[PDB]
Amino acid sequence: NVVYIGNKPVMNYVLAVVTQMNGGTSEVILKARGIAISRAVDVAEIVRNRFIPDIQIENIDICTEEIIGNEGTATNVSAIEIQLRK
Amino acid sequence: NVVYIGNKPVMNYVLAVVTQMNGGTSEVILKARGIAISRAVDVAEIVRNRFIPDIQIENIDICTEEIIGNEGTATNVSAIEIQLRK
Repeated sequence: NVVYIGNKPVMNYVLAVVTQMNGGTSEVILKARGIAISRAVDVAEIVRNRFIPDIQIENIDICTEEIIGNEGTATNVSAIEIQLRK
Repeated sequence: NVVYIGNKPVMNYVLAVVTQMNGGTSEVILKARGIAISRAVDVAEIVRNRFIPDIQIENIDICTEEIIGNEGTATNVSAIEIQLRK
């Protein structure tokens, strides 16, 4: 389950998800922070639109998390969680 | 009561939202496509965390919109919808 979207190409994450669900896994949750947020929405839509029609988007949550940014100091980021179920 | 979120500074949008919701309008829909998706979630979080603690996130939808270029070029863009309510 749980697939963290980062700075790798969207397709890499799309392939991760798909492999997992073709392999039998029923649920994956996409997690992303900040700028990767739009890329997580991208992974969800591509997987549904091109690979696993059937896939249900169960529940989407957003929150705020705290991380230490590139400058060395604490900072708050938006985050998203997308529950995929086949 | 629908706000389109693009590439303007985040606070521009936050302003528009808060003003509206404090001055009556009890429901508002955030909408964005592509990378603005990130800005859109930020706006929501900044509102719910900094300005109107009470606010409720009614519903988040995602989908793919298709747009046509001047020349005929069809593009699939990811898109999001965030319903807020006080």
